[PDB]
Amino acid sequence: SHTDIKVPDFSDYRRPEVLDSTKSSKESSEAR
Amino acid sequence: ATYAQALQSVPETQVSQLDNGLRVASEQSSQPTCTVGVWIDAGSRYESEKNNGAGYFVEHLAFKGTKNRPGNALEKEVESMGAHLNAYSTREHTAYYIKALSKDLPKAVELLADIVQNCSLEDSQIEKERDVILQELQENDTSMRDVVFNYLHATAFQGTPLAQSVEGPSENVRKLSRADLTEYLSRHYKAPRMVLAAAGGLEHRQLLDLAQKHFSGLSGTVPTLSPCRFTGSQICHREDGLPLAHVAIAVEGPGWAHPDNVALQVANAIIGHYDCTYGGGAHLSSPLASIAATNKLCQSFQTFNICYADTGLLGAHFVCDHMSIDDMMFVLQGQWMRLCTSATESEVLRGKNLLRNALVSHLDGTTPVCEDIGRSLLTYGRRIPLAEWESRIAEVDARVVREVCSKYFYDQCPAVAGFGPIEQLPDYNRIRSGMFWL
Amino acid sequence: RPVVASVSLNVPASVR
Amino acid sequence: RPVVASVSLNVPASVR
Amino acid sequence: QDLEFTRLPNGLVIASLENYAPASRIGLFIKAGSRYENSNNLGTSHLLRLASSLTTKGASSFKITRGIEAVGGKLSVTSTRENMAYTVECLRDDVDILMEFLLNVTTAPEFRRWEVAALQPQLRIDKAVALQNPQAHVIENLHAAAYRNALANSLYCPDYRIGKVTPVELHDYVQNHFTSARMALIGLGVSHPVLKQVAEQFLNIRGAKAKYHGGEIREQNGDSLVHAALVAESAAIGSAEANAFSVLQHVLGAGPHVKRGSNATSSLYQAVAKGVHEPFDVSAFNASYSDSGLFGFYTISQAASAGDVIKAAYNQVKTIAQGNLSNPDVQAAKNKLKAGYLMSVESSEGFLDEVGSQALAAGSYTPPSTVLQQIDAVADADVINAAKKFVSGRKSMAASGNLGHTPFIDE
Amino acid sequence: LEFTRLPNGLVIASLENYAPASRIGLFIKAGSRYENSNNLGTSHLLRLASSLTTKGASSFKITRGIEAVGGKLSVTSTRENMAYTVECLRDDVDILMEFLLNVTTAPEFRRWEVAALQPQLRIDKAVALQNPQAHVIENLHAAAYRNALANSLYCPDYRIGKVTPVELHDYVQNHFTSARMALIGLGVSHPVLKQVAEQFLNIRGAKAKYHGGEIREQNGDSLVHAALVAESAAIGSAEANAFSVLQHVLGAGPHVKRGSNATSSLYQAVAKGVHEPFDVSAFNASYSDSGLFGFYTISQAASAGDVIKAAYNQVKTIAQGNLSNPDVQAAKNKLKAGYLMSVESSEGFLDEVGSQALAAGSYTPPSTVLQQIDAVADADVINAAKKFVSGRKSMAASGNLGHTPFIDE
Repeated sequence: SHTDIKVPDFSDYRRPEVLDSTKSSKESSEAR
Repeated sequence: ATYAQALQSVPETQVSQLDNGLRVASEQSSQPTCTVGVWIDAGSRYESEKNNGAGYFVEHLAFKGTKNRPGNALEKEVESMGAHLNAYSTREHTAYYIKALSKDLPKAVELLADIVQNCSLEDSQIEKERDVILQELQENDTSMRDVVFNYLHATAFQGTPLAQSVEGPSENVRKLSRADLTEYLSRHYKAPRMVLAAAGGLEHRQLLDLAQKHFSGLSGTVPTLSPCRFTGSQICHREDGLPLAHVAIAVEGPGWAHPDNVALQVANAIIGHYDCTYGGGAHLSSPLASIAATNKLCQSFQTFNICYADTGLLGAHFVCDHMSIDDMMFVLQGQWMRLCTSATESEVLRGKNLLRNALVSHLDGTTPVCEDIGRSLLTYGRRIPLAEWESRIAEVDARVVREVCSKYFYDQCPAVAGFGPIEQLPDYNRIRSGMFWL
Repeated sequence: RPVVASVSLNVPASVR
Repeated sequence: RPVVASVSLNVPASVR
Repeated sequence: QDLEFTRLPNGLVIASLENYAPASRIGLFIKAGSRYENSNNLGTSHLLRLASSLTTKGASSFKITRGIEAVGGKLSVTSTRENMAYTVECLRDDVDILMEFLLNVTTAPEFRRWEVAALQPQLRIDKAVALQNPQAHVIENLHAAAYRNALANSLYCPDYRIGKVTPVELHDYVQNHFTSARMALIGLGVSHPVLKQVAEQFLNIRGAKAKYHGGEIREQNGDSLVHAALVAESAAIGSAEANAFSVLQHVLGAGPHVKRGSNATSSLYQAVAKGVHEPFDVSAFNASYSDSGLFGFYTISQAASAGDVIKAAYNQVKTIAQGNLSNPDVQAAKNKLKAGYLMSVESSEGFLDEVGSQALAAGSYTPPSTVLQQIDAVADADVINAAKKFVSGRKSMAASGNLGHTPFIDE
Repeated sequence: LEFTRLPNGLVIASLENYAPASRIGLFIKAGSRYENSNNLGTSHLLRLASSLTTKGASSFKITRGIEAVGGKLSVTSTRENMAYTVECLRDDVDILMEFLLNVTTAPEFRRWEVAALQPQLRIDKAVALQNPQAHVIENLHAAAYRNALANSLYCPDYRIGKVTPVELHDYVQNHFTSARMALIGLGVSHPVLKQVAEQFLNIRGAKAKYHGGEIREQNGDSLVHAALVAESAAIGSAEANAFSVLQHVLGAGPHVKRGSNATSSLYQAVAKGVHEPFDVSAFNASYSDSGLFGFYTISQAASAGDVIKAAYNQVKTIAQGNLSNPDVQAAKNKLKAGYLMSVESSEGFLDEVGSQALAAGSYTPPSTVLQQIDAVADADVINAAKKFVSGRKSMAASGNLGHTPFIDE
C-alpha cells in the first residue's frame, strides 16, 4: 500500500559528506 | 483582574520521582472530574524494519487480555465505572489515558499496572488483530492527509528509523511475533523513560502512594539516539483519477529545546490557515488567505511545527485543483521571503496575540493539560508555566523573525510531497529557485 | 446523534 | 396520467 | 468562585463567572433555530449562521474581520434546531473591544444586497462538507419524517432556495426573534456589572409545536454502506422522564467509551455480536428538545445485513420492556450518565453550552450536584414505561445507503 | 388480424392493411420492475442503448441505413414493458428488419460507446422534469409499492458513471427471451415474420407489495402538484374497467378545449367556493400484478387541502350511493370513445395489440371490449370508490407545501 512503500538508496550518487545517516546536516549544508 | 495576574494564579504543577525511575507529576484544580495517562518514550523511531509497526500493534492488544483481568473484563470495569478510555501512538511517543471522576481514581491506577506490565497478548487476539490492521491500511488509503505526512517523513528522514510509518508495512504485520513484542516491551517500558501525569480535583499525594503501590514493582533498570539527519528531496505519487491533490512541503525543524520554535509557531500563524468556510474571505488578514478566497485557488491549507529531539519539521499542507498549484506556491514562497526580509511590527502583534489564545484555548479541560505534561516531561525536561511562555514571546520582535526565517526558510533544501493530479506541480529546482527573493 | 452545526470566522466548519 | 417515456433516433423526446 | 445569574425586566438573562482565568469567553444563546422558520423562509438560518462578518452600522465587515484577529480572538457560531449561539473567545485584556463587535452583528446588521449575493453560493460548499459525513441527511430526514412543521425544517438550506433569498426576508426574521425577551447574554472570565452595563445600552429593545405524525423516508444512494435509524416519540427536557431515556441510553449503548472496545457491557451491541460475523456499528440515539424530544438508535452495517441487525435491536428493547433487566447495569448506566455530563462541561466551551441552554428552556441554572441527585432518584419502573413507550409508541424511521434488504417498520 | 404463437412462447401477429407505411413493434416484458436494487437506472440506459454496436452491423451503418430509406427507430418503455417501434415504407422492410434484431439479438454493449452515452442520461432525465409531473408520479410508486414498480423508469444521479456493460448482458440474457416477447408487425404479411423469428429469435421478478407510503417535496416551485391514490386492481378483471368508467364519471381531463368540465363531478364540485385557477382529473393506472387509482391535483400553495377535501369528500358521496345513471352511461360513452380514438392511429393501435399479447395471449377486437363495458354494474362503480375510500392510501406531492395536509387530515 502507501505504507509498504519504501525509498531506495542513493548512496551510489550522494555526496560523501552526507552518507552517514547517523550524523546530521547543517554542518556541511553551508558548504554544499 | 488582569491577564498577568491570572497566570500567576494558575495551579503550579507538582513533580515527584521514584527509586525505579518513573517520573510522576500532576496539577490540582477545582474540576471534580479528572484524567490520568502514561506518556513515554517509544515509537517507530526505535523499531527496526523487522519490528516496524509493532508499537501500534501493541495498542490493540493491551486492552484485550491481561493476567488478572482477562478478555473484556478489563474493558468492562471502565464502563461499569462510567469513564472513557483512549490511546494513541506517535513516531516517538505513545500514550494511554483515562477520563474519570475523582473518587474512583484509585481503581484507575490499579489497571495500568495490569495493562502496561502484565499484558497477556493472547494468540487468538494476536491473529484477529493482525487482520484488523490489514483492514486499516486499506482505510488509510482514503485518509489522504495521513498519506502525505507518512510520505513526507519517509523522504526527509530516508534511511533512518524515522522514515518508518507508525503502523508499519503490511509485510511485517504478517510476520510479527509475540517475542519481538516481548523484547520490544522488555526494553522500552522502563521507569527512567516513562511519565505519569494527571489533572483535576485530586491531590499530588493521593497519587504518590498509588505509584509507590503499583508501579513500585516496575523494573527500574537502553540505547540512546542517533541524530536523525535531514534531507531535501522530492516525492510525487502522480494520480490524475482523483478530484484533488493533497500537497505538502516542509524543511528542517530545529527541535524541542531550541528556543526559536516559539517564533516559528507565530510565523505559521502569521500565514495562518483557511479552508473553504470562513466568511471573512476577502476581508481576511493573511494575504495568502485573502487571495485564496478571492480567486478560489485552493480549498484548504494548514501549517504546522513538529518538534523531534534534535530536529523537527516546519512547512505546510495545502489542497487545491490541478490548474492552481503553481500560483499558490508562488504566493506561498512569496510570504516566506517577505518575512525573511520585510516583517511589519504590527503584523507580528497579530500572531503574538494569536498564539496566546492558541495555547490557552488548547488548554480547556484536563486531558489537554496532561498532553502537554506527559509530552514536556520527555522533551523539555521540566514543565514550562504559561507565565514563562508569555515572557519568551514578549521578547520577540521583527528583528528576531528576520534572523530566524533567514536561518530555516531561506535557500534551504526543502522536502516536497504530492498525491494527486500534480500535472502542474513544478520541479524541485524551480521551487528552490523560487525560495530566495531576487 | 444529537447533531449540531458549527461555523466561525476561524474555527473550521464542523458537525457535532 | 399513466406516464410513459419515449425517445428515438429521429422522433423528438417525449413524455406520455 | 460562584456563578452570578440574574434577569432584567425585559426578559433578558445575564450570568457571569469570574474564574480569574486568562481566556475570556462570551456566548449569546438565543432562540433562533430553524424551528421558527415557516415554509417560505427555509434555508435561512444556514445563511444567517454565515451572515456573521458582514456590514453593520457601528462597523464594517472588514474592520471586524481584522479587529478580532489583531487581538487574536474568534467568532464561532453554534446553531441548533432550537437555538443560535454567537460564541467568541479572547484574552481578558481586550474584552471591551470584542464586545462592541458582537452586538453590532446582532443589533445593527444592515444585511445589504451585494455582500449576500457573494455569500449565498457558500451554502453549496457548507452544505456538502457535512454530507461528506453522511449522517447529516439521514438525521435531518427523521425530523422531516417524524415531525411536520417546525423541527422538520433542517438546519441547512435546500438547493433551490439558493439564489432566491432576500435581505428583507431576514429583517422580518431578525426583528421577530433577536429579542430581549428570549435571549441570554452569558459571559465568562468576566465580571457581572460590565455585562449589566452593556445590555442596558444596546440590547435595550423589545412558532408552532412539533406535531408528531409518524413518517418514513428512504434513500437508495448507491453508497456501499448503510445508515439507518428507528425512533419513537420521546419526551421533552425538564421532565425526569427525559433523564429516564438518557440513562436508558447508557443501559442500551452510548458509543465507545473505550477506543476499539467491543462495548461488551452495552446490551445492544452485545446482542448483535451473536450470529453476525462481520463489522457493524450502532448506538443509542437520544434527542431532547423543548417541545419534545426523540429517542431510538442509529445503525451502520452492510446492505444485506440491515434488517438482520435491526431485528436484534427492535427485539432487544422488547426484552427490556418485558421486565427482563438487572440493577447493576442500571447503576452502571447511571455512572456513565453522571460521568458524561461533568466530562462535557469540563471544558469552558462545553460548560458554556449548558449554562444558557437551561437559561432559555428554563430560567434557572442547575449546578451539576443537583443534577446527580435527580439521576439518583430514577426508577427502573420508569426505565422499562420508557422502552414500553418506545415499543408501544408510534414509530418513525429513515435510512440511506443501499436498500436491497432494508425492511420497513411493520416488518 | 392474424395472431399465432410458436412453441417457444413467441407470439406473432400481422395485419396486411395494404397501407403504404409499414410498421413494426416488438413489445417485450423488460420494464424496470424486473430491475433489482443494484441494477437501477438500467432501462433508462438500455432505452438509449439502441443505435450502438452489434455483431451483424455497426452503430454507424444502422444510423445511416435507416435514414437512407427515411425510417425511424423509436422506443417506448413502461414499468412493465419495453417496445422497439419502427417505421418505413413497405418497399424496404427486409433491410430494416435486419437492423432491428441485431440490436436485440446481437448487441455487444462494448465499453467506450457506453461511456459517451451515460452522461446523456443527465440530459434526458431533466427534459422530463421540465414537465414537473415525472418525479411526483414516480414517487407514488416509490411511496406505495416497494420493490418492482417502485423502481422508476429513469435513472438516479449516482448510478451514472457506475454502470457496467456486463450488468446488461445478465439483464438482456434473462429478459429478451422467446417466451416473453411479441413480434408484432403491420403493413406486412404474416409468413415473412414467421420466417424471421425462426432464424434469429430462435433462442430460449417479484410482486408489487402495496404498503401505503407518503412522500413530500418542498421544492420552492410556486405551483402545486399532488396526488392521492389507493390500491387498485390489475387488468383483465372487469373490476379494472369499473375504475376506468369511474374515471370518466369523476373527471377524465378536458374533452373540450378551454372547457369548464361541467359534467365532471369533481371539477364541478370544487368550482363552488374556490375563485381561482386549478386543474385536476382522475388518475387511473392498471398494470399486470396490480394497478393504481386516484387523482392528480394542480393548485396554488394555500389552496391545496382546500381543494383535495372536495375530492376526498366527492368520492365519499359516490361511495354512499349518491349517483345517477345517465352520468354513468355518459361516462361509459366517454370510455367507449377514448379506446377507439386511441387506436384510431396505427401507433396507438399498435400500442394495444401486443400489450394484450403479453398480459394475455389473445387479442380482443374493440367490439368485444364494448360489450364488457356494456355489462358494468353501478354496484361495482360504487365497491370501487368504497375500495378507494375504505382502502389503504398512498400520497405524494410537490411544489410549496405551506398548507398541504397529510392523508389522515
